[PDB]
Amino acid sequence: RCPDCGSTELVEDSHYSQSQLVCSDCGCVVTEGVLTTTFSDEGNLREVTYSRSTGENEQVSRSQQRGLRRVRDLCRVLQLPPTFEDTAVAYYQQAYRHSGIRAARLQKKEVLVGCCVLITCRQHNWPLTMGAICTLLYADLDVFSSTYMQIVKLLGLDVPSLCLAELVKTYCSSFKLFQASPSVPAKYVEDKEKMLSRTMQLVELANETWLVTGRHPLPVITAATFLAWQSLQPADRLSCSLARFCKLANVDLPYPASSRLQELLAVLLRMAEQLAWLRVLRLDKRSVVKHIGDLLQHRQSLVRSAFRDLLLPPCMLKSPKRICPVPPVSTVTGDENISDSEIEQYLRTPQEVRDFQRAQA
Amino acid sequence: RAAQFDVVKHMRQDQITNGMVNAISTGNWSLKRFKMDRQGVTQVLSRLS
Amino acid sequence: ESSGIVPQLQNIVSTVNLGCKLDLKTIALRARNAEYNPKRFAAVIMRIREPRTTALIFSSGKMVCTGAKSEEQSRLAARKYARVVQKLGFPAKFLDFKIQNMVGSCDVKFPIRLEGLVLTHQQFSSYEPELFPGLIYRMIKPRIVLLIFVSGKVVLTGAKVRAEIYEAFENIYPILKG
Amino acid sequence: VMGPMLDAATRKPIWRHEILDADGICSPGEKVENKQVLVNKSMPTVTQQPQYKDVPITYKGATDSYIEKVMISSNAEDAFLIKMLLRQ
Amino acid sequence: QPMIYICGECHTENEIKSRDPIRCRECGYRIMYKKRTKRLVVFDAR
Amino acid sequence: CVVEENDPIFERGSTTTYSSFRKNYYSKPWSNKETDMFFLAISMVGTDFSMIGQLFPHRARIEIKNKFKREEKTNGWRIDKAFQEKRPFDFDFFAHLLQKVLAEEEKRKQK
Amino acid sequence: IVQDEILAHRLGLIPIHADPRLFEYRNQGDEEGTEIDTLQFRLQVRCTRN
Amino acid sequence: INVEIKKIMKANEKVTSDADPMWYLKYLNIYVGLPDVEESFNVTRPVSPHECRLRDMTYSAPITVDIEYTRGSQRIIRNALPIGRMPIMLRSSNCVLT
Ligand SMILES: Nc1nc2c(ncn2[C@@H]2O[C@H](COP(=O)(O)OP(=O)(O)OP(=O)(O)O)[C@@H](O)[C@H]2O)c(=O)[nH]1
Ligand SMILES: [Zn+2]
Ligand SMILES: [Zn+2]
Repeated sequence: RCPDCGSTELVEDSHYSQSQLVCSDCGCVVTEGVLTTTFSDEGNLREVTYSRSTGENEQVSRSQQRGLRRVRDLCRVLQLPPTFEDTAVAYYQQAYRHSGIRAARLQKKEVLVGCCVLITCRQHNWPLTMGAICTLLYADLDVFSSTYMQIVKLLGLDVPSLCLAELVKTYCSSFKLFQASPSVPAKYVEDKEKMLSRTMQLVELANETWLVTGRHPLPVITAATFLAWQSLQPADRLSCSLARFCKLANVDLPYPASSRLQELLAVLLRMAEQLAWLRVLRLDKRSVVKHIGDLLQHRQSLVRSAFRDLLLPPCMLKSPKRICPVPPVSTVTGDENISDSEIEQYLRTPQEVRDFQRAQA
Repeated sequence: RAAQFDVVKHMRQDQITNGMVNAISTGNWSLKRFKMDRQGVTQVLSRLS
Repeated sequence: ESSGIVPQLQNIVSTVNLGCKLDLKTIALRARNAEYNPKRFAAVIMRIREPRTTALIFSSGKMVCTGAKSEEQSRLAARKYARVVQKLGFPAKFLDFKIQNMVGSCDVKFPIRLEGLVLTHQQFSSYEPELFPGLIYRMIKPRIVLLIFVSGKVVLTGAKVRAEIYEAFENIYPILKG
Repeated sequence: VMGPMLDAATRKPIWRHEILDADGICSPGEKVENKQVLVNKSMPTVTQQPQYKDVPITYKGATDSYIEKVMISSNAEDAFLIKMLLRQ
Repeated sequence: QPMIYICGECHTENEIKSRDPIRCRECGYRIMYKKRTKRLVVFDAR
Repeated sequence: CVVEENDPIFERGSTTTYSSFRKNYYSKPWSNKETDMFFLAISMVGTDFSMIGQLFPHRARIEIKNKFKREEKTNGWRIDKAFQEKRPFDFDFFAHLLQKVLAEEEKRKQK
Repeated sequence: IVQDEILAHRLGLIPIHADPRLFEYRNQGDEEGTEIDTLQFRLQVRCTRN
Repeated sequence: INVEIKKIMKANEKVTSDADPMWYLKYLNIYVGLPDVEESFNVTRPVSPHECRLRDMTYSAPITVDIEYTRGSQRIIRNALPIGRMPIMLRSSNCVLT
């Protein structure tokens, strides 16, 4: 309030390079002048961080220090920004706060570093498959997933879902069919932008047709990019196989990639049957690759009609007449027991006892 | 551990990048292997004309 | 407006103390269906015709009976195991019996968008298709953990009485339907 | 970036936030006077509800300047870089 | 409120909300300019 | 020094790698006569897997446990009949049957 | 691409064939202008491909 | 970037540790590649000097090298591994302006 009139209309108005909080009613100067360091003071002062001024970094054990150093080393090997590095170290410290993770195994803390890196990567909508992390972390997928579930259940942090398009782009950037290298001839080289757009459309179709839900996404991405590479030039790529494409691209062939490719080809054949000219052509899983483009051109109405006339595993679509048969309720309990004949037939005889002893002698 | 160790897991790719960026931005070059401490090597290109 | 579907309990796990020490060596020696290996595990595995029942008897008198389909069947199996232990020559008793957990299964007969479910109930759900195809939902109502599959089949666990599983299913049905 | 603080008395932005657009960023084509904000930036103070404090980029100049272009880019750190080109 | 921007190479009017990845369709350029205001501005011929 | 003892491998593409989750288990299926003699061994011993694995040298105890669990989950009447019936433990005849099974699998491999 | 101020200066440098004897000087201020002492020239040009 | 870098790589081609003999890391050939930007998600994309000036980033190219080491006495080779980023000079041999 103003000391003269008591008004609360105090505005900060700088009058010719002079900061001043003055009232807007009577113009009474409440406060004037501010003290700010100059260039000489700024250059003479040294920067000290809270990690040292507050007092931390001293009550830390060598194990936690090694964990933090490994987190930083992996974050730098992955060429992730310092913001990602900071978020990763922060999440690692937050997880270490707990005792169950504090006093855990060496592999446990390694997988903890891995999962903290993965959570930091997911929080920024960044694509990063867990396979590369498991490979660069010296761990197995089983224990990795077990410790990941344990730590997420213990913490409860937000786990954003892995976007499909980001992973699609990340995996398409890996293939070397963009620049003509000595090994790969020019016929296999295709257009990066067009192939990526085709793969994106294919994986969106797969996500909308219930193909990626419940199954690994990377095999579907591989099948989609393979179908796009074949459709961009079906003539010279009619004989090429999935294993041949993997060998040419220097990529580890996923196992269910074949099943995902077969399912996607079946969906494309259904879309062809929906279309008029294609259903008259009577194409197949080998001649639909040249018309995949026409399918994706208007896949909306095609998928709509296909759903009008759900996608489940093959083991369930085998005419499930008796779904979850009702078992016969048997609550017969008697009074308290049945008899002692069962106890007698359960008890081991002396002959069998001696036989077991002789066998295990 | 019995798990065989390899360099690819510690091949820090940001070391050289940060070193070059700093040497070109700050302009101060401190080579300890040669005991060379130079300053003012890099200067802002004057775009006055 | 009920859901119209009733789950089916496939496992009932309950602990029960006998109140006396036991000699696992003699228990396994004087029995035909006895499975015990002290260097591997310190529990004797007993089996009876209550559906799929397996008792994990210990030396301290504590035994966990699992595989039953109902609380009454689990109690009957526990009492039969206690009677077998008594006939084996030990002063075993049937005290401190209480249902510890019950795992059941159910089906909704229509697909479910796991991505949409997790985007809608993230704070109560977790979806990691790269590890387990089933989305893991954790409801606080009866403290229940549910595995939801794309096919619609849902497996519930972490309850104490059949009513808890029933009301949890009745509450989660409209969320999955919507 | 917060929107222009409209004055309830006149239902128009105040003299300080007059040059700001609907998104709080000054639009090209207008003139900038002394002690006028260009980006109504607000940053959190925690680093339970976040508490944002305003730190707008005020224009220090004796004469007026005209905004020619306002470029907006996004870096790999999800950081938004906004560059305004003032002309005199 | 629909906020419109222009691309650096495509020069197409793109509508995006707040807190979105700065990108332009049918390309991958990450330079987005703001269109000129519609308000009346007075200039002096001196 | 390594005098051309190993060969370089063109693996581990620097781009990225995926997971497997299935490494070593890779069990081997059973047969009709093998299931019959397995039910016989069950009726003869019980449920103690240690002795069953000791008497089955060519099949793992983990595989035996998996088979027993599968039988308990699918065919309960067969396990009930096996527990109803009993046979005194035989060693020489059991070794003879083991040799017969070895000869049978050898003939199968020949086929 | 031409700056607004440069364009305004170039336009101000353009002469007008109007007879000045028929007009008068604008008073102090009055930016709206009056019909007696103001002339309005519109310029609207939209370039497009042929 | 064409001869001196290769000479330095040849001078420092082999590096090994005293402990655990028979272990080494041999570089075969180092490459500089074309100027790229690490903006995209693990994807490279050509970037222009003007775009770099606008976005306040560095105009460098990813330094890649091929190497061979011994993990468990089994020689494992890598044909392309990034190790750094060398700021590319404008109007150079590998620059986009030339
Ligand atoms: N107008 C002006 N020009 C300067 C100034 N300082 C340096 N220059 C110009 O650029 C040069 C030297 O800049 P430096 O003194 O090397 O900058 P610096 O001192 O290295 O910065 P520090 O490393 O912190 O000391 C001279 O050749 C000058 O032509 C300055 O303060 N004003
Ligand atoms: Zn006042
Ligand atoms: Zn564009």
